[PDB]
Amino acid sequence: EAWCVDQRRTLEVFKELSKINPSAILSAIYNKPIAARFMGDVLGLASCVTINQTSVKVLRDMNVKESPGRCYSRPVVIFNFANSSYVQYGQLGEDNEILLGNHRTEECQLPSLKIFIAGNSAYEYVDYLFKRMIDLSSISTVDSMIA
Amino acid sequence: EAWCVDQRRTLEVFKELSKINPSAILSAIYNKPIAARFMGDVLGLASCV
Amino acid sequence: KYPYRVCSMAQGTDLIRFERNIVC
Ligand SMILES: *[C@@H]1O[C@H](CO)[C@@H](O)[C@H](O)[C@H]1NC(C)=O
Ligand SMILES: [Mg+2]
Repeated sequence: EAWCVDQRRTLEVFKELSKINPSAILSAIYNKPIAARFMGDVLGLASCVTINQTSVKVLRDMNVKESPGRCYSRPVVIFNFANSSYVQYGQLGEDNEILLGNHRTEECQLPSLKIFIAGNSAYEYVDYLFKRMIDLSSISTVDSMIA
Repeated sequence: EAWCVDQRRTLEVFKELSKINPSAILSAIYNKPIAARFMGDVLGLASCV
Repeated sequence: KYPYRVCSMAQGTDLIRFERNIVC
């Protein structure tokens, strides 16, 4: 009895964060990885295309030209579909999604320090400029399981 | 069985609100009061005075 | 308890990340 109540209200947290990042909450429910886009009261589905993999390249400046103070919230990227060789400009979404035209930018606050994981390497950006590769295994990971 | 599933998806709500106010979600998990700052995909720790 | 604090990141380390680490 008490169970379906944890269940019933924690539905309403799902509906809530769906309004923010529907990809995540939907995937969490149905377990599939599933991309999804927010639209109003009604959240549509959207399907993916896997690109060249190698190569994808991470550009070292996260400032936009022009101008300051307009800065990308995520590192910008150049990738290829394949078979093909048209060089495109995505923007490193999380969990290896490359972002078409919705460029998360986000206006220049100093001083920053964010680090972004793409594939299996972490890229530390100190002041919207790149600084160093970061050891992905150095970063301890929150285990949370109430067992 | 059904338990670890409330557990598994409500991990993904934690990861989500960590992106907003990591201090809170982290403290909620580990029970300590713990300050923390958002940085990218990777959320650093920070200590108080 | 919850004193009047000011919190910052001292050294470079240390950082925690999330990942999908529980599997049913
Ligand atoms: C795309 O991937 C193919 C497969 O390995 C590779 O031969 C090609 O050079 C890649 N293109 C670029 C621009 O890296
Ligand atoms: Mg629950």
